[PDB]
Amino acid sequence: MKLDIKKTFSNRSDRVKGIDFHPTEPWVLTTLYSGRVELWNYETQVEVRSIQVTETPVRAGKFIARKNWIIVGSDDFRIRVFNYNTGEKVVDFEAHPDYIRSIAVHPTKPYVLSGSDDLTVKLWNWENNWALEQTFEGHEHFVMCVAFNPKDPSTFASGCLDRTVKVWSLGQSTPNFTLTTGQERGVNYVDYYPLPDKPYMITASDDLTIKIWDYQTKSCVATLEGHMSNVSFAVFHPTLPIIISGSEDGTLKIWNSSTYKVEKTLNVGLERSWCIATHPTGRKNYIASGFDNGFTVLSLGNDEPTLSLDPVGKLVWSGGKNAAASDIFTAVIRGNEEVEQDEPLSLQTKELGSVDVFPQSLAHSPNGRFVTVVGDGEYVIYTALAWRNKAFGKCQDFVWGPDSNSYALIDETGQIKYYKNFKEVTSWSVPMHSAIDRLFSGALLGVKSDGFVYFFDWDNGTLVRRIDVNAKDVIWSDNGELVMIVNTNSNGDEASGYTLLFNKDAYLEAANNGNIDDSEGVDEAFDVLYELSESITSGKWVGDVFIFTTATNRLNYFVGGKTYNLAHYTKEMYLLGYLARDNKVYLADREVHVYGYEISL
Amino acid sequence: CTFKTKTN
Repeated sequence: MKLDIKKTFSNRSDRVKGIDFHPTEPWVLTTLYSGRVELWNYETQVEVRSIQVTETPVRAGKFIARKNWIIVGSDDFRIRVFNYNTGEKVVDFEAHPDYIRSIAVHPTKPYVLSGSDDLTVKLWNWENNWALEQTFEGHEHFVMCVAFNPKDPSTFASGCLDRTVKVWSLGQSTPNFTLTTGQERGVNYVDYYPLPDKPYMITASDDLTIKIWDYQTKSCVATLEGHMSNVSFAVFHPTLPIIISGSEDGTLKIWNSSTYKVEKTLNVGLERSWCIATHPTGRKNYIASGFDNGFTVLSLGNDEPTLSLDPVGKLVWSGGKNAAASDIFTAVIRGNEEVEQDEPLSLQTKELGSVDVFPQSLAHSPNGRFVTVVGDGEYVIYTALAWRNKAFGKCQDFVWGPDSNSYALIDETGQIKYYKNFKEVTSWSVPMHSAIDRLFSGALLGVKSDGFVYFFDWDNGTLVRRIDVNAKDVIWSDNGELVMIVNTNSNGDEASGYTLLFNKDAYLEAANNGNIDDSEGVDEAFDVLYELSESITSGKWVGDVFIFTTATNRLNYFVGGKTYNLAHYTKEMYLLGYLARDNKVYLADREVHVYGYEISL
Repeated sequence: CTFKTKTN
């Protein structure tokens, strides 16, 4: 992967010991060495509420959102709850005759965990008036960190400086098992891997190392040593295949959970790294951290490769090696470039602009006027000339209409919306009752449900036809007569695609008649001209000719039932377009290096 | 030093 980190919100503050994300509200909570607690809207960069709780460091703070509470533990032996809507001290008691290090909140049950230097862990029931239900003994030193198994909240790990982790079920005075860590300086932190495909855990030590454990088989999977000083935390991101550690060396290390190699190192500049949080449900992939000098909120995306070519020859992409995933760049193509075959074109990168989301993909309007970037549930539309904004919104799919001034979406509820003039047509409705896999552009809006393909008239929305083919892609000719229906071949039983001719007349007649069969459409509007052999990875029409890439990486052309190979490349090659000026077709590889191939009989 | 002190 190529991770990308955006610095959402940073606050210089006293030593930040505890830190937690609210799950619905864009709020980070922080517990300080100063006995003060803070609530920040990291998204509008505003301090909501802040309480002077104690003179003593408060080390553990967590959200119980469901009861609209914050819960915090200090060095005065105490546990205190507050309502954050009101700032009103709900509860305040003595929970251990020693420091309180760590707190865990039960996902569902009114159950709250606290770990202590008193050697013990303890269970607390709030809707039975905070009575101490069970006291877990066994550890022979400071209990640094408690953690519920997200997959089985009846059980929980506890990381201890006595060099062990101890998993217990709610009820037994004894542990199910006890994990000697080998980490001769002790465990500061423990975290569960959230996904059901691995029973992994993780620890972090003063001994500079991080350790991944299998808790079924009870064995050390891997040692991950980076850090130059004591490792403070190590956690699994809820959503990206990463581990995140932090430490007194001042750094944050983002590790890869598969290769166990450090993907990314950050020196936030707040000195020593104390504590960690990840937005519960991956929102913006937020992770937040606490330091000697304060806290930061970081969003983590990916620099996925994007490129759209325009008809007149302009390339536009996001990201890159020397650059950021959400920076936009543009480059012009001219027959200029000496026709050397398999070397990437050299062009001059001009800065074009920026965008607020992590692209997964990017695409010009048909006429090359506008650019749409799609990502992270959001779509955005920019002017290609001075990178001016023209539209934003949420979408699971975006497809451009012929006009180059209208489009269609699958929205946050999975329902097709149609915009005309950047300003939605409310009345335009296509009632789709199955689930919508996808959306295609071209001269009829294409909609994939089941192993089917529906074709609707752009202006009204009436089903022009339904094709019973499990399409991968749908690629139209520019003059609107031809279409190629690429087939998700799925074990080469069927042909890889089908040419179809579209009679618009046959549609319009069945339109006047009111004889459009709302299940199928119009049998006469679509005729199957040919079937295709080899698999199709991408493809452009150039008149009656279909230029296409294969999974053998070969470049072919199809014209009137015949497949002629034209070149045989040796990478993953994708088609970008056909410039007539340079009589040239243009290709892109996995690294966005652009190639040019020349075409004549 | 013989004793570090996890008082932070």
